[PDB]
Amino acid sequence: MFMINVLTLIIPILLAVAFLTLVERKVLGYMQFRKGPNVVGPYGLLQPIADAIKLFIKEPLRSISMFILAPILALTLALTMWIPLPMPYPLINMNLGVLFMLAMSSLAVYSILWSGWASNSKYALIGALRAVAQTISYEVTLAIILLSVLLMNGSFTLSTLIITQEQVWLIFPAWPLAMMWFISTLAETNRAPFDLTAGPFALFFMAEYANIIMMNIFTTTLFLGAFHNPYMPELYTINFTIKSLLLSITFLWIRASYPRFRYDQLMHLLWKNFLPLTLALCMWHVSLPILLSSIPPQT
Amino acid sequence: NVWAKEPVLVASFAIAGLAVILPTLSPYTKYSLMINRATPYNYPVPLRDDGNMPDVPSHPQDPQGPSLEWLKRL
Amino acid sequence: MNLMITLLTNFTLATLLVTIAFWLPQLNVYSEKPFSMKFFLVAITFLLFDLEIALLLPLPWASQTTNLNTMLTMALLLIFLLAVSLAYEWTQKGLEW
Amino acid sequence: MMTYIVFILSIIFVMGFVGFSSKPSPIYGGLGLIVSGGVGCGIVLNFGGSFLGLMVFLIYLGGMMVVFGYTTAMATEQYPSNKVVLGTFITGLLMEFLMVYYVLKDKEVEIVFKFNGMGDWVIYDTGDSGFFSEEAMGIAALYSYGTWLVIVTGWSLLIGVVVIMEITRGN
Amino acid sequence: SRGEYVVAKLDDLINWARRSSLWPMTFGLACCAVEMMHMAAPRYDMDRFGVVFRASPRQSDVMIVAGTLTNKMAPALRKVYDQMPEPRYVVSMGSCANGGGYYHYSYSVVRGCDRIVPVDIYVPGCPPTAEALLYGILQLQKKIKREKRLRIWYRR
Amino acid sequence: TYKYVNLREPSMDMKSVTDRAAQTLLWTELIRGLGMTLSYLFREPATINYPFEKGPLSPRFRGEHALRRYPSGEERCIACKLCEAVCPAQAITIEAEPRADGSRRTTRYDIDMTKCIYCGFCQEACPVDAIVEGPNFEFSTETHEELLYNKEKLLNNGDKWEAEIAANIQADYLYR
Amino acid sequence: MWFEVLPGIAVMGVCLFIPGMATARIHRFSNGGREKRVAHYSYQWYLMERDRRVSGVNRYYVSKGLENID
Ligand code: SF4
Ligand code: SF4
Ligand code: SF4
Repeated sequence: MFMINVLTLIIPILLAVAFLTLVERKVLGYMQFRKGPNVVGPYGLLQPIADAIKLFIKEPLRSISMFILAPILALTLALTMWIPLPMPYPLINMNLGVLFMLAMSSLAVYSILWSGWASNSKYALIGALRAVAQTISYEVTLAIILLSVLLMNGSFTLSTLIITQEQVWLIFPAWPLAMMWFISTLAETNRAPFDLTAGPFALFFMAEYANIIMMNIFTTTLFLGAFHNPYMPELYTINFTIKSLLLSITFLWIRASYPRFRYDQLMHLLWKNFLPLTLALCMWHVSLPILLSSIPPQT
Repeated sequence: NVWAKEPVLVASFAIAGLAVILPTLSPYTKYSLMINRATPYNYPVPLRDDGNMPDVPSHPQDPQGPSLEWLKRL
Repeated sequence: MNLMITLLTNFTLATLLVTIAFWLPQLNVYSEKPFSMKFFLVAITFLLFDLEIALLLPLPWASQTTNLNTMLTMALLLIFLLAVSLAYEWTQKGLEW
Repeated sequence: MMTYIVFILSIIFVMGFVGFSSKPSPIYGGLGLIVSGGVGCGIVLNFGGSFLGLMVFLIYLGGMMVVFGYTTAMATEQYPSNKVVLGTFITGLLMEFLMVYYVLKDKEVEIVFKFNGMGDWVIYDTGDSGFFSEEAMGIAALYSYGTWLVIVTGWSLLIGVVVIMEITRGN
Repeated sequence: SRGEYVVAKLDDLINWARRSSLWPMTFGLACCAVEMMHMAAPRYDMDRFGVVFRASPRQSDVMIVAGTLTNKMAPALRKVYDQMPEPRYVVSMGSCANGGGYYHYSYSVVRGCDRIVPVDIYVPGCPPTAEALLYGILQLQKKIKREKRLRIWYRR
Repeated sequence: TYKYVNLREPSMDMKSVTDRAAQTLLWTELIRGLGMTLSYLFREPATINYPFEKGPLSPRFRGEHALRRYPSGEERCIACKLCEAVCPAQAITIEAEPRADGSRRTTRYDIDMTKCIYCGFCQEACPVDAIVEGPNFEFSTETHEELLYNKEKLLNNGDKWEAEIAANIQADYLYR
Repeated sequence: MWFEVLPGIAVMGVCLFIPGMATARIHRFSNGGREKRVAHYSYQWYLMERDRRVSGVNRYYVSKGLENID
């Protein structure tokens, strides 16, 4: 039954990412004055399916072992990185899972650098080196902010987190920390306004958008949600899914609106605006439970 | 002054200074120490009777020893 | 070993996706035809802040002990030293463009 | 798929170390060392291992090979094999197969030691009432006990930062 | 017979998947590029048909040559043309592109774009209306509908 | 008469500077931008469904390059070569012979739809309105041979619709 | 209008709803209806091993309630 659990996880990742692409394209269309796409079939579903098919039948051409090894790592992260996400009963009860999130984000940085090395000595690989540098400049911020938002939760176990979110949401004790972390999720997804940047393009594209859905599900679990009532977990599943959907639409909706940074403005902004503010909010979150006598039950 | 120059720096040093100084004012750090000391993990060991102590209550129901009552009274 | 089974299934299915991406089209039709310094400062900067993150991050497991004063003291000392390193490169105009 | 799963992952670990200590091109060496770090993480998590092994995996794989491949890609080229590299791989593979031979077909292997090569479930605890870990309160020291050590550690790292900027053109 | 039935339905499926979206790369030198941008307009959507503007050459489905080709432009034109996936189709938009047009009797102007690449759709006009270009793209889709590729592979 | 801009200083009153500081450290006008984009989200799109709903046009659109003929009569053309005399791309090619009846006519009448820039000078230069810019827009031809219209192509083209062209001309013989 | 974007949202939300429902039903379906005993500590694993030992079925969830009192 355990391989059946694995198949019920990683068969809807294909449908999830493909229908995510139609959802984001339709949503951008209605953000503008566009009905795109609706002509190709009933409300545009066979258009992403058959378009994925056409992308698989492109017949491209060509170091070969490196070109093999990069997108296989990207998509095996995209598969193996929905394991401890506690849609009510998670797949593996990891004692620590958030540090596993950080480690596999670093593996995504490996993937980008291997693709840039496989790109065979190009001004594109210099740009991809810069993209590796900007992507690696974010796991400091994400780990430190994640450390502070678990500090009010005691353990790394994330079931304790779903215990903590019953009374009020955790968005209220840490809202600006959450704001900086959500900007870091925009940062880690390598999309707008944080840009730029051959095949197999379907597998690489799949890796990026499964990484997006992972970051949005983890955002939804980390800060808000509903209550885990046993012997009817589907209620929590539905409410969690609705909130994660609204957050992902908001995520693409913020992508729909602003021009993208300058690279040096991005570094300048990152260090000289997030990084002291992270440290200051984090030391305040350290000294907070000793001044409220509320340290969480680290069991 | 510097409030327009680097305002996030000013707010950062402000919350940092209160995070440093602010543990000097608390009626709650003693509560933190009592909570984090009086949580049993290991086994509460027994010991030999004949030290003739006017303490160390022989019954766990017996409140003759030092215990907690401010817990349930918040 | 359950997670090893998951890793094995995901790795094998992803390799089958890559081989569907490559060795599927049977229609074999027609075969046809300097670096900078400021890139390097960012990596070592990340590296040293990551090391001090590794020093910081076992903080919440430690939160249940008696010596609270020394904990708060050395924790504030660690974040203060990290911010001092940041302010040192900030005031010595290091990471600038 | 047997008792010796820790031993097999140790064999693949030695394979990875021989794979980059056979002196390849350095980005292939970084690939092999990523393989080595992953399987060493597997070994320590087999000993459980829940905290520290996957912990420093972030620092080792999550912080070092990225910077090594970064500097390797940007600095020099080796842009498009030699018998010495594959010969070192031959000698490492042969000594590995010789160790497998003398472990599995004999009693003990002694270089200058006494290795009893058998089922290494020994040594292990008889299921005591730990209820946290060993690693939990283990690394949840350094703060109620570690006065001197983390002070000199952070001081050394701050000096490391100022050393790096000086060498790369302080100020 | 049943193998013929299978090859016919499979060929129709893959040709349908090809004619589904067809995102081009917008090459676009002169004012016909402005009219390509105006058939990216809200009042005429490319995105209703799966057609996406995307200057990535390595995922270009078809290619729209629109504008006035010159002698200095043509080598880079075919160098862009050859770094493209092998199922490729060319839409020549514009009087300049499909036969030289107003700058025909002149040096430094290639007489159309037959002299560089094979051309599949000619849509004339100066500029061709977005209306007319979109009629041309629909006729391109029906050209893709009539292709019988895998049937010719089966009776090969 | 001028209006030069960027005349405001950042006001050193505490109200304005704390409003700009709260703007900086609370991310306000970014949310205002999201509000404007949502205001265009919930509108209704101006997308005509193209192959059914064809777009609006004018009575004076310039399309087909058709020819015309007289009411119950032969070709309106005379072959007096004014359209080749004015054709700025020199796309018109006329070779003219009279028939045995005595009236002057043609042999060959070629339009380079490649070279055709679609001015309307041949419409606005023919003295009898023989060649007329058509109403439509669909040429869309696969082969470079087939966009070189001959005289019989134009006759079978202009005889494909008369009442369209005559309706447009009757609507439009006074502004020109 | 955006009445038409709602089927794509709904279908992709069905695709997000399915793995948690499948996981929860498989846990409640292949463990005798009892929830799968989450265990993080060696105390609880020792307790679970003696639980599956004293049941005799070699299944920890059978739970053999209040019968071996005599
Ligand atoms: S055909 Fe006309 S509109 Fe197009 S590029 Fe030439 S001059 Fe411009
Ligand atoms: S179409 Fe008109 S202008 Fe041209 S040759 Fe004929 S009569 Fe003269
Ligand atoms: S519209 Fe202009 S280029 Fe075209 S045939 Fe008439 S005069 Fe010549």
